[PDB]
Amino acid sequence: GEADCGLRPLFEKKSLEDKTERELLESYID
Amino acid sequence: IVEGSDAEIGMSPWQVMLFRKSPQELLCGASLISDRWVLTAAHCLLYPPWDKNFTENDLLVRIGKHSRTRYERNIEKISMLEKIYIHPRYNWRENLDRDIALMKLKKPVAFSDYIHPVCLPDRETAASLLQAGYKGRVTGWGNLKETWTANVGKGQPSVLQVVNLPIVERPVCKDSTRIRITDNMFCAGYKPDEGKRGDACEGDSGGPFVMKSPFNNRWYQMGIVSWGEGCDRDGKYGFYTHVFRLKKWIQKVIDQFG
RNA sequence: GGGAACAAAGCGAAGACACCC
Ligand SMILES: *C[C@@](*)(O)[C@H](CCCNC(N)=[NH2+])NC(=O)[C@@H]1CCCN1C(=O)[C@H](N)Cc1ccccc1
Ligand SMILES: [Mg+2]
Ligand SMILES: [Mg+2]
Repeated sequence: GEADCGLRPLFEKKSLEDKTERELLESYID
Repeated sequence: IVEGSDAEIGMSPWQVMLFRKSPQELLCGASLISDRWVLTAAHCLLYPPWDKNFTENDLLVRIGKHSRTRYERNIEKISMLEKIYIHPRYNWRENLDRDIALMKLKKPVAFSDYIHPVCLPDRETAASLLQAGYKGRVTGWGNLKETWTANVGKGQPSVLQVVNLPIVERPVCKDSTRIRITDNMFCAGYKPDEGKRGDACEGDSGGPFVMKSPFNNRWYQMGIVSWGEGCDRDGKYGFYTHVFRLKKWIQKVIDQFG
């Protein structure tokens, strides 16, 4: 998507990850 | 949101709260998609069966909020609306087919750490991500249970709630209800034999169902909380408006009104 | 083959699979 949409200031922009997003990432494998 | 957890600060910066001017009350969820456009469910603004029909002047959008009730000065932003746009083929008479609406703000909001737009998916991203078994995330300040006793505990959350849920196979969604499931909807939730629970509920409508792309790291809004039968019942699933299926209309409205 | 099809009526771990050129 255009510009920096969907990249969170307090997470993706700071290379940090929230407490449950891994669960979403894991579902693409599982 | 039922069986979810407290959201982290800045965790869903595109989260928007639709709020009534009088009486002052929370109406629905919604999402920020640009500095001046907000996406929500059409039934949040128009639903004759409940004598609901709001115009631009009746409400406010509160962006960047965490607490459901506390005014968060210098964090949240309160914006007024220039105009509302209900999908032209929105079917409130039957099953909420095309439960989608756009709201243009009077003036652009400045983004911040707590305020940032989510992306809408392109055709390929939609094809790749919206697949049975993959999980998305739903957020809202809606009811914590479908029914409850206030004398034994408050029905609404103190802060924004979040829950991750898997996308369900279409025939399974169809077989779970007698309501007709149109091609402009999808459902999500755990099956009784999966163990886990979770669902959106009344009050969560208009909130976004998002997915994080493993290929570019961006969050995309795949659905809009729309309807269900009860909340978190076994064998039942939450239904969402299929954002990509109706993206042509979204684009039209926006290219047509800046 | 392309456009259009405000994903309209329809048709599975769902994938544009009557109008115009
Ligand atoms: C308006 C939204 O807050 C709310 C969201 C419900 C989400 N529920 C679950 N389990 N995820 N939507 C509604 O309350 C809609 C508006 C019309 C009535 N309705 C329902 O969900 C009914 N329970 C079912 C229904 C009735 C008429 C047409 C479609 C669905
Ligand atoms: Mg269920
Ligand atoms: Mg259709």
